[PDB]
Amino acid sequence: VQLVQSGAEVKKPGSSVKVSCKASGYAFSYSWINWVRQAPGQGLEWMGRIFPGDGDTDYNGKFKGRVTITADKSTSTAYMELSSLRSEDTAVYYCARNVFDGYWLVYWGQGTLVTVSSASTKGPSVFPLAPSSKSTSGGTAALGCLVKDYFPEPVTVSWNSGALTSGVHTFPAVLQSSGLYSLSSVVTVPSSSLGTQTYICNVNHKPSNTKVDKKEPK
Amino acid sequence: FMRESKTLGAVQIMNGLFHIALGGLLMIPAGIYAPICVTVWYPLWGGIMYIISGSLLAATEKNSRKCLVKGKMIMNSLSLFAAISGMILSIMDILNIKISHFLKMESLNFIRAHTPYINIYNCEPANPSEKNSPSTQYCYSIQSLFLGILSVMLIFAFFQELVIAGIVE
Amino acid sequence: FMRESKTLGAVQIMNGLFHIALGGLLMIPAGIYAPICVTVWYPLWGGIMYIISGSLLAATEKNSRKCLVKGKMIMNSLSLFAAISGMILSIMDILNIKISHFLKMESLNFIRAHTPYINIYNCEPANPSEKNSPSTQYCYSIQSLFLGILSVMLIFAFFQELVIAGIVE
Amino acid sequence: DIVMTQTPLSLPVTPGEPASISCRSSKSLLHSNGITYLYWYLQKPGQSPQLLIYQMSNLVSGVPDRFSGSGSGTDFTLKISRVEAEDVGVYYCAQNLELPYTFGGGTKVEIKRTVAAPSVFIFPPSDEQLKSGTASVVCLLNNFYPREAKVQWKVDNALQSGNSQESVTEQDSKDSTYSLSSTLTLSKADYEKHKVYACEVTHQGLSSPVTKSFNRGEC
Repeated sequence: VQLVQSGAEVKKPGSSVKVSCKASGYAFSYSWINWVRQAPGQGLEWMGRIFPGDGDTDYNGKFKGRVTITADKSTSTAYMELSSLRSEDTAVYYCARNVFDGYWLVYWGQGTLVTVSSASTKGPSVFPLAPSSKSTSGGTAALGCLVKDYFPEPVTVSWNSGALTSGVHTFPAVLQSSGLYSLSSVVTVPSSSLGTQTYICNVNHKPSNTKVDKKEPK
Repeated sequence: FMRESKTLGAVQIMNGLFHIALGGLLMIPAGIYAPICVTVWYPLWGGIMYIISGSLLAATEKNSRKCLVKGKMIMNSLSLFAAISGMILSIMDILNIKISHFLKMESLNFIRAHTPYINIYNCEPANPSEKNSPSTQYCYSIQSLFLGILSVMLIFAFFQELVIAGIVE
Repeated sequence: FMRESKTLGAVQIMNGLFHIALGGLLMIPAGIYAPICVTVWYPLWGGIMYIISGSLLAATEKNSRKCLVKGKMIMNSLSLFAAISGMILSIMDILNIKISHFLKMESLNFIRAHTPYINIYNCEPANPSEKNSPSTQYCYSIQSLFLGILSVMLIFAFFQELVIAGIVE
Repeated sequence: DIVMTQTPLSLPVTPGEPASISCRSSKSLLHSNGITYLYWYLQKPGQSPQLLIYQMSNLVSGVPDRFSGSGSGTDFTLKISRVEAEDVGVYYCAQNLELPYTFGGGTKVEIKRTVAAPSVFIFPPSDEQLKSGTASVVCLLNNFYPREAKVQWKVDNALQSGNSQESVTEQDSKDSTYSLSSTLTLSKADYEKHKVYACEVTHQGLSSPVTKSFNRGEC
């Protein structure tokens, strides 16, 4: 049994998305289909359900019937449409097959994160976190790269083209008021090598295909 | 009519066989709360009593001294009592299957130990997710099945009571 | 024998009524693939053919001018054809219900519109862990119940064909 | 709608001895059939939720037997016979007696470890950003336990509220330590209007608050 969901899409408020929760290995017409989302800072909330066989539906009622649910029997594919998008609709949407007789929802898809924002493509700004003269406390020293003003998710950061993996911390980005995301990645390293050997952060922003390398005591 | 009393014994015998058949069809152990028309084992002894009281009219049909007509009247009274009993039983069991049951009417061990887990009188799943579930398409089928069995049994009970009432003179 | 052939038409009439009753009981929408005993709509026209070949036997019991005996032959032969057809259909349907059904027999729409999903031949879930489910106690029970109904219908069909072959001499 | 409430929202647990998490319903779930319908879900980090406990009294195939659940009908307890370092995630209770279905708010279960004193670091703003007209100042907090910590910014000894954002990272693979990020972006003008930038850290493992500061321009 496999459940393969559609890829992630970033849109703008007022648009719509169509997610395909395609599954194989069982009788699609003999199972219910439900859509469930998971928003940040909230638990899990049921938004609705569809019965593909004859079109039977159930609604929670809190969301006043605005969602449209359809079924495509020719490919055993279900579709979820979300119109009039609001900021509070940012969530990962999962499809799930109901298994009758107690085992309600054993198999779940991997989910699709949909982020609603009135933003545009923008390349990341990478800044150095230079050690200071008084940053000679001894023992270890922290250094890093600041990956600032990027959108959308995700970004990856490596050190010395991947040679440095132990002691890496990449700070998750949660939100920001301007609408652009920024994060820092830091690594603890021996302080004694700071005077003759330098480090470079490798930033990759796949949506824009932009790479930048920005080069210490000061 | 009395003139054709010969051809009401074949009828009574076939009716007894049909009661035997419906009893055999009811003995199937489907659930713990079994119908009331089975756990009382009515159709079996009713059919066998019909078969005796029919076979005895079948091959004599003449004027003998005492046993013949004395048995014939006690058997006809027995048959009318059996008919009104079957009437009352069917009119209670139709309500038992189509309206919420009130009498548990516990059943026998050798048939409970096979299917002791299921309910049939009110098998509606608690979670609304199972509205389009096998257990209710199945329950609607089984309710239709008792409705059909009991309706045929009702029709045949009226036919027997009709021809008895037409031959009691 | 002929000595009491005047009381066989009642047997024919009742047997036709039993065929009608069993057909009506098979009409119930139980599953997606109805048995061949009901998809061909045999029992209806079978019972009507029985009732008609009956209600002519017990008319006068004398030698009519020309209509009664010529039709007693033509109608008798047609009922022979019907009986052997019922034999063939029954020996097909037993295998159908107790071996995996090799032919489809898709049921009709106005009845499947209630329970169009369940199958009556192979109620086996893929994963064997789920085998302790209500839907298979249920399916085994329904299979035993269909086995019983078809067995009693087989019994009564042999009984009717035996009485026919005995009297039509 | 029927509201689901959990207690507590977070619970640091230590290997072996303790296991405690509770759910309750506001309507006393009971269909008069003698069984109370429940489900327990687990969402492991970075992947889809999985079911741990179905109908509150039975386990699924393949899950380790060190799991149990019981209750009376309004107050409920989930018990782990032997808590390990792999059953991390958010546990959700749920009811399916009636539509609409409702879900709990979630409980984040993490590993309890020894107290570790925080290390505090400060990084002055870069010259390029100042030249660009903006200024991001970062106050670093490498490693600490427990997760609860309070960071207050003082600028000329005046606390500034509203212009900062916090971030927190998930547990490391084997270290099981915590990290914290504090972010703050200001204009070059607001930056230059004051001089002393200080981070005062209060923590259970620190005997007294530590302040790290730097003077603009001179190094």
